[PDB]
Order: sequence, then C-alpha cells, then structure tokens
Amino acid sequence: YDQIXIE
Amino acid sequence: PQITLWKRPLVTIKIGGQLKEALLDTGADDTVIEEMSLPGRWKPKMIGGIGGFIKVRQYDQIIIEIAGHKAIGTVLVGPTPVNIIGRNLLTQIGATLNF
Amino acid sequence: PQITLWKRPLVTIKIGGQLKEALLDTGADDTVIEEMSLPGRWKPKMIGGIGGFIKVRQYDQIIIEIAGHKAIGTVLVGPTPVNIIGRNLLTQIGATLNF
Ligand SMILES: [Cl-]
Ligand SMILES: [Cl-]
Ligand SMILES: [Cl-]
Ligand SMILES: [Cl-]
Ligand SMILES: [Cl-]
Repeated sequence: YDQIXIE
Repeated sequence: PQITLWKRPLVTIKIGGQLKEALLDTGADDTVIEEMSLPGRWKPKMIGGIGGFIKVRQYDQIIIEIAGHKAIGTVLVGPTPVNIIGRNLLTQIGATLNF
Repeated sequence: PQITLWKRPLVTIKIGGQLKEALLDTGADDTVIEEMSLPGRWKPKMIGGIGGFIKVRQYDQIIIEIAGHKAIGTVLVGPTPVNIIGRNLLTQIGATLNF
C-alpha cells in the first residue's frame, strides 16, 4: 500500500 | 519560490472555493486532506504512515490550487493529523528538492 | 543535485558506520531510522503521523552522511516503516523545495 509519511 | 525547511513548509491551498493550510510533503506518495465534502464518487484506498494504516476516500480529478499553482488530480480524504500535499500534486506544480 | 518527485526521493545515508537507504521527507520534523544500535544516552519519545503514534529512542548529536553531505543532529530510532530524513537534518545539508 501507498505510503504517507509526514511526522 | 524557494522554501527552506527551518519551519514546516506550510502553504495555503484552495479546494471547493475554500482556503486551507497544507504541508508540502516529499515523503508522501499521495495528497491527503482532513474531512471535507468533495463532489462525485469515491473509491476505497488504504494508506500507511508512521503509525500504521488508515482507510481514506479517494476522489479523482479534483481541482486544487497549491500556493497559487493550479493542479487537478487525486485527493484522499481521511483522518490525517494535517493536510498533506504529496508527490502526485507536487509534480504537477513543478516542485523539486534541491541541495 | 536537483531531485524530481516522480519517484520517492530515496538516497543513501551512512549512520553508525552503516549504509542505509532513506527517504528525504519535508513533511517530517524529525529523522527516524529503523532499529539499530547508536552510541550515547537516549530518552524515550512518542512521534505521530498517519496511523497514530510509535515509541522511539531519541539520540542526540549523531552524525549522518546524507548523499555525501555530513550533518549532525538528533536521530530517533524505532519501528518506522521506512527510514526518514526529516527537516532537522535537511536544513543542515541546505535542502530546499523549489517551484
Ligand atoms: Cl493525481
Ligand atoms: Cl517510488
Ligand atoms: Cl545495529
Ligand atoms: Cl536536531
Ligand atoms: Cl538556509
């Protein structure tokens, strides 16, 4: 699955 | 513009006639915004972040202005901590990372 | 270099004598690396994002070489799904977002 990293 | 990174790279976006704040996020494949109403049908999508996976609503071909640049593309709606502009729309506005 | 965003902006880093691949992430305040040993004292931290929070170990004054540029700063270590170079080190290598 697609990855969304803000943090 | 040339945006340095000493502060979060927050910009104003416009979606559905309304202004919002969003983070320019090179670590994001996709654009994710907090709950709002968008037109048309949506499709399911699962996305992964630092803490695990969430379900979102995928809307395609949405008109969005990002720091005054026009984009038209996929917007995900779901329980994100902050509005995120990801690479799908960063490429539309011509953004690059430079060092 | 100028890095386009058609693909994830992955680079080689050296940290703790180890070569790793990491994501240049303008959406991350902090640098977060998968489990590894680092020298010195540490203290626990919680960091959050899509999917919620994870617990990490915070190490200060860690030197990293990022795509051939050396930087020093705090590095968080824990169960991140991907190694992240966040703004605290991106600033040190002079990285900017341009469009
Ligand atoms: Cl798109
Ligand atoms: Cl990729
Ligand atoms: Cl190790
Ligand atoms: Cl730091
Ligand atoms: Cl600077």
